[PDB]
Amino acid sequence: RVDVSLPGASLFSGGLHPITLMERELVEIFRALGYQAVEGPEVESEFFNFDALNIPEHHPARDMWDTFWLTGEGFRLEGPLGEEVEGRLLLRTHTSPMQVRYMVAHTPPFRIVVPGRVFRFEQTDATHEAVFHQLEGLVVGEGIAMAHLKGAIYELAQALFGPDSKVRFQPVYFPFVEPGAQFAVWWPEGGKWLELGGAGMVHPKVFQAVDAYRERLGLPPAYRGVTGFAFGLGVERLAMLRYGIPDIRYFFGGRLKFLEQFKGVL
Amino acid sequence: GYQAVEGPEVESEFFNFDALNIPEHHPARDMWDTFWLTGEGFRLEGPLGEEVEGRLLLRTHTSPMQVRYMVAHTPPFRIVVPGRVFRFEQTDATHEAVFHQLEGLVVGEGIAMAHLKGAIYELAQALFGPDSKVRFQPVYFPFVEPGAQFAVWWPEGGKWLELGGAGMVHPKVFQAVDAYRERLGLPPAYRGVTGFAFGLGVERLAMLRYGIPDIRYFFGGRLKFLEQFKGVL
Amino acid sequence: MRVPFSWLKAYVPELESPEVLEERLAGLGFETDRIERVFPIPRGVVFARVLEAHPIPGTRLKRLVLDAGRTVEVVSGAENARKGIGVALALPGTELPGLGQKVGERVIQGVRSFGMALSPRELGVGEYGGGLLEFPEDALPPGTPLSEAWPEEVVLDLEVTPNRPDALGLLGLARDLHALGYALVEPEAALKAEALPLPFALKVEDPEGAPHFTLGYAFGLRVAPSPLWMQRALFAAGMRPINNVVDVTNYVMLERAQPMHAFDLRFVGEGIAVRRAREGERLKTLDGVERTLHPEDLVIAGWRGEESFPLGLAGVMGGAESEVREDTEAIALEVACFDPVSIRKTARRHGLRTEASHRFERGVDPLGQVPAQRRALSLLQALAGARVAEALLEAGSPKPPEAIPFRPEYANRLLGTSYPEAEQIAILKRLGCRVEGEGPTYRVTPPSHRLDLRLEEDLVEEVARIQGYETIPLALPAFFPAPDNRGVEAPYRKEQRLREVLSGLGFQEVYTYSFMDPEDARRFRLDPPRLLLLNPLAPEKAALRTHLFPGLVRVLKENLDLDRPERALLFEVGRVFREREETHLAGLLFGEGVGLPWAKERLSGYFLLKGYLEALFARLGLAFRVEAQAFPFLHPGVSGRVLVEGEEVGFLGALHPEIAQELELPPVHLFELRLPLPDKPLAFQDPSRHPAAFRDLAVVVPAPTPYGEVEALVREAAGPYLESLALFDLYQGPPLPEGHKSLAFHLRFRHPKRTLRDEEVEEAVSRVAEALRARGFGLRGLDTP
Amino acid sequence: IPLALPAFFPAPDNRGVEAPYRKEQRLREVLSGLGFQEVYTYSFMDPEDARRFRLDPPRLLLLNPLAPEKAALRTHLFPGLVRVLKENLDLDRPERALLFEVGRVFREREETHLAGLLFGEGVGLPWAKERLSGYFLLKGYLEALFARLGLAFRVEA
Ligand SMILES: COc1ccc(C[C@H](N)C(=O)N[C@H]2[C@@H](O)[C@H](n3cnc4c(N(C)C)ncnc43)O[C@@H]2CO)cc1
Ligand SMILES: N[C@@H](Cc1ccccc1)C(=O)O
Ligand SMILES: N[C@@H](Cc1ccccc1)C(=O)O
Repeated sequence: RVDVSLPGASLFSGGLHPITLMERELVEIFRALGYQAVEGPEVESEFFNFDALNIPEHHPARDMWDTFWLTGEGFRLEGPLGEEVEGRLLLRTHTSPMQVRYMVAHTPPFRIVVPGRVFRFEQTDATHEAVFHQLEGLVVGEGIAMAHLKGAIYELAQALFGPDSKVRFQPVYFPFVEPGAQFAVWWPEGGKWLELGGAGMVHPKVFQAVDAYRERLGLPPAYRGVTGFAFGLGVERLAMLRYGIPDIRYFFGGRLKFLEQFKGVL
Repeated sequence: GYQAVEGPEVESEFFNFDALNIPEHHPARDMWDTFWLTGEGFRLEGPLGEEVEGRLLLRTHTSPMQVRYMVAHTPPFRIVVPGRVFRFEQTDATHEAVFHQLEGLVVGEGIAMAHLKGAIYELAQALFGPDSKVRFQPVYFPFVEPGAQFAVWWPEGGKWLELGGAGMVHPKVFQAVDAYRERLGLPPAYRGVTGFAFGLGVERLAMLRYGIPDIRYFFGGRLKFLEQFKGVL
Repeated sequence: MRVPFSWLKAYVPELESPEVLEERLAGLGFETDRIERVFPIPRGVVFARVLEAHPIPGTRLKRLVLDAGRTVEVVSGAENARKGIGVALALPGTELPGLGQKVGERVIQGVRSFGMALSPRELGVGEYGGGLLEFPEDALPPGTPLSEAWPEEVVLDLEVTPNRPDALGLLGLARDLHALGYALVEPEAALKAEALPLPFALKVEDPEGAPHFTLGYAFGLRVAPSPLWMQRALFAAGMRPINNVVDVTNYVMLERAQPMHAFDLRFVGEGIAVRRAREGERLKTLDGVERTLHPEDLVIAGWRGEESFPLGLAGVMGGAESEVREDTEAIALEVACFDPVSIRKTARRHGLRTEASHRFERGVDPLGQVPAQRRALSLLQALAGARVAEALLEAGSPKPPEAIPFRPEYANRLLGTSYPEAEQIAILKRLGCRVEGEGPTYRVTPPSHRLDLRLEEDLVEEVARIQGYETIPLALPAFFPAPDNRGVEAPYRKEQRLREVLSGLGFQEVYTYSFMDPEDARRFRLDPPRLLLLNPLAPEKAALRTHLFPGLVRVLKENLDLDRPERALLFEVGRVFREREETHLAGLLFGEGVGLPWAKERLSGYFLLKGYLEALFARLGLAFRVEAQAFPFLHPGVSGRVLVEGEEVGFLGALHPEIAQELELPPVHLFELRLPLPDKPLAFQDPSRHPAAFRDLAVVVPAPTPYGEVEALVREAAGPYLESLALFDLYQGPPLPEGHKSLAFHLRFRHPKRTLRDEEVEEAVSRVAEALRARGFGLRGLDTP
Repeated sequence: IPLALPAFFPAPDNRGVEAPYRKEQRLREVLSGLGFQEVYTYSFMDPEDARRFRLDPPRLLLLNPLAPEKAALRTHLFPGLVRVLKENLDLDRPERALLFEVGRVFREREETHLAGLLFGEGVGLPWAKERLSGYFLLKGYLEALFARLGLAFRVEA
């Protein structure tokens, strides 16, 4: 007899990592809203990570990010236009520096979303990591207002949690935005207010840093008569609440018994 | 901002023609060479799963989906409906009885033709680069008014490519939609809105873009042919 | 329709050139498919006067004595050749567009033919070559190069959409150009009518068919050739001139989208009656075709006493008899508006497509008949010396068009423009609309010739096209989509990913026609197709495919004949029809298999395909398995149905050998499922850290028993701590109870928290060993060193 | 503050700027489907492994590492993969595994890398004996990947 219910050739079946899944969904959501995804480098200079974003040194505000400083010659970090740049190297503490790199290399109006791995010197536990992911958002152009930032997050919530979903905005501080704000979303199933990220209207000094670097590079100013909003949200926190994952350390853990569990969600 | 939804290949005369202001014995109904069908036992469901009646046929375009969607949802929205369509024609080098179209439908308060032109403009830019441009010329369609055909400028070929037709959803389409709605228990949802629609042929575009000479290959089945697109994924 | 530049220029004198005209018309909504320069006429062709025509004895040719400046002789075999007409004389030495070999002096049947008289075909102005061009005898001074009165012309092939039937007349086109700003020159139908009764009556017996019908009366007719200018005009439009009366009816038709027909009174009798045709009634149309009429055919008839007879097929084509000729002295001019549907059906029924039917099918100005009569009669008076009665016979009274509400504010809102009100209103007037009121909502009543103007929207398009579609700005809309539009793209996305996973996994996508050969229902052994085509492209494509695999097997075949694929892993997603339209996914496997090409071993057939599918589902995260079940089109030995998440959705197996035979093909493996596939939620299973238990043991079972039962039996009994469970070996042979087999099973147990003690396992494993026997199986795998 | 959405034609040089990101994403998806299982490993590396795995020493170091084991920036991707294969063989006993990881590597310049790992009995009938494994199995898969990407492939000595 030709047993048809017998195991067939053991061809391998692949899968995508949960962060890749979460990031993808997040990118899909924003693509539908007109956002384009671009990435930045993990090793940045203090200039892009801090100074260009209105976060000076010995600044009590620079303590909001526990930085990993680097050392070593021979490494050539290129700027927005491929040009080699200088400054104390570090691991970006957020994706925000990409806001600056992009703006000097392009012209408004535009919509970008920049995903990426970030690093912060912290003790890795159940809900904390030294290595995680963020997703930046940047929309610049004439007449761009905070009403648009609120509109963006509102669409994010709807797409993420359904029609019974809602967002709340509260003032908060960031050197690169003003007005500044933190936003939370209403997750119906969990019946809880989830804090997703921060945002605001691009700070006046950011545009100045951008155009200053531009002239210093030969390009003409492109940000004097425009405004914009930016936002940044943590990927793991969201991936966890969405795939029901208890420990954030698994993401980098490597357990196949763990990763394999997302072959379904592709 | 457009979302993709599909429709059925076997449609009723009502959705394919009547709901789209294309009555029978209409000199305008000749713009589509229809494949009529026969046979009982087949149960065609409407927008809300309800069984519907009428002479069956193979949709001659995707447009009937505009109607199905509108009765099942509420404005404002943006949809794009791809799909296989059929027309009784002689299959040659640049003609097929079985091809594909992509519909576009955007409805809502204050939606104007300036938006239709904006849509096509973005389509051209995305498709052919910044040196690309679109041109609109009046043309006739029973389901739109103003009506229009649009062409795009393809820099490499230095030629004006005719891509499809479009226009502002015809007043009678909205009426057919809301009439079918009430006849179904739903409340009217299209009395104070306007919208634009467009439809473009897929093969013609695929050909110009992948440098394919004969439109018959698509359905041909030659692996030596299909295999050539493993690169473009 | 063909649009002769200089003819159109007679109504629109300011036209820049054929090229600027093509641009103007494109923006008005009329695309030209071709621009053609047409009447090149050499110096050698001159106008000649036929002084006399002498038949050459013993032949069917004539010796023409021509006045072409000096007298010359020419031989002609054309039956229309005769004294008293003007002709196109190609003098010896002339190079004509056709023959390529110069015209010269030649001896024919005893006479020196000094050149030759031309037919429309020889001169290159028309396709007709059955006779000579016929001109007015005094059209020009004898010997005058013909080109001097017949310049080359440029003709545009215009596409005229169904909504613009008024554009089926040159004057119609002229109106649109006038709206753009060009001065319009309308012909003035100057009549010198006479008050007297028409020597005939009118009886419209069918008012539905002929909602408006008029008859004009012209007498004292002097039937002769049309002026050169009219022949040039008619020829450029694709029509052949006949004589002044007939030509005038064709010229006016082309001028104002109004077919009309001169009926020779000799055959009319006491009157004309527009009536349905009596079945069996015969009628020889002017195309020489002898026809028989249907009772649904509207007819133009005459009557004499108790006799009633067909004179013409109404709105389609006139009869051969009453058709106007040289001895015609008086006529009844028919200018009417017929029922589109009626003409539509008749035209189809008799396989006729004429300039008349075309226009009546598309529609004619419901109130244009009287003005049309004036034009035609006026021309008849000027070109045929006609006397015309001031009265017309008229039946029907169409009501003028109603007013349409129009709001400049809405026009700009709908278009997204900002045209000042004054320009909008003026545009509408240029097109001939009446505009009343003060605003914001006006009362605009369109001209009767514009059948396409009924709604406010139609009116906004008038403003848009005249201002120019290019003046409409570009913009993008911004809005929060209504709630129920949320995630409506899920279905479409779901299937697309399935294609991509498949595409990457190894399957090659194929697209096959939705049509199927009714015969294959028999061949591939399937239930007959439910939907059929009442008008298929061919009997081979007369039904709607019921399955997807048949098409795949077919392409495998034709692929093996054009190229010789040593193997192939295909797949296709498509709409299948049966009781209800549904989406299907089908795959096909064939060939040597997979492995080292230079080596020998191979992974092929059923299990290879089953492997891939297992992968696909592992990747989709759905439960998969194939149980035994036979299918007419499969192999009773290699056949089973597919279960996704414990739900039947299709089949899997080897094609039937017999089936492979009629189609001459090697063993083919395949499957077919129904989409969309089931969806399994993620119930994330946190993996325990504590080590797991490792245990083996085989199972003895009869050759029949499906791997299924065993696996399920073993599994369900393994307990709530069974982690893994895989098959690693099959024996069936010596020294086993003949007719039995052994199944090598790797097992693993684990616990969420605490670790597992040898007691819990050695004890739970028992709960499976004895339930394995309660069914009738043992545990060959025991005591392993 | 009201809610609203902005509407505008993006400046020309913002056109197709998402190409790069999309390109890599498809590569992951093709890989994911082809059979490779994605893994995410820390960008940090043990300076010691430069010796162990026999590689040129890492160019960038951390003036404030989390621990000496994570004091440098990974120079390769495969080392991390071999490590996870190990710790995977200790917690659970995978009889095989086909992994892959895309990540940023550092050396003279930051660059993106794609690494894969094969191990185990192989592919074939579980109850049977023959197997498709080792080098050529992995080389097969890669040949597939590239046939699918439509790019010329080959491995020289
Ligand atoms: C019945 O109702 C009608 C018929 C025709 C028309 C169209 C057009 N006004 C017109 O010229 N009407 C008619 C006819 O006047 C003309 N014609 C063209 N050729 C001939 C001909 N021979 C070639 C022998 N003999 C008699 N008439 C001829 O062709 C047109 C096509 O029928 C309108 C109403
Ligand atoms: N970079 C910020 C997030 C943020 C991005 C952009 C604007 C405002 C806040 C953080 O690390 O929290
Ligand atoms: N359905 C039309 C295309 C179209 C769609 C929508 C609006 C206008 C035109 C066709 O078959 O040509």
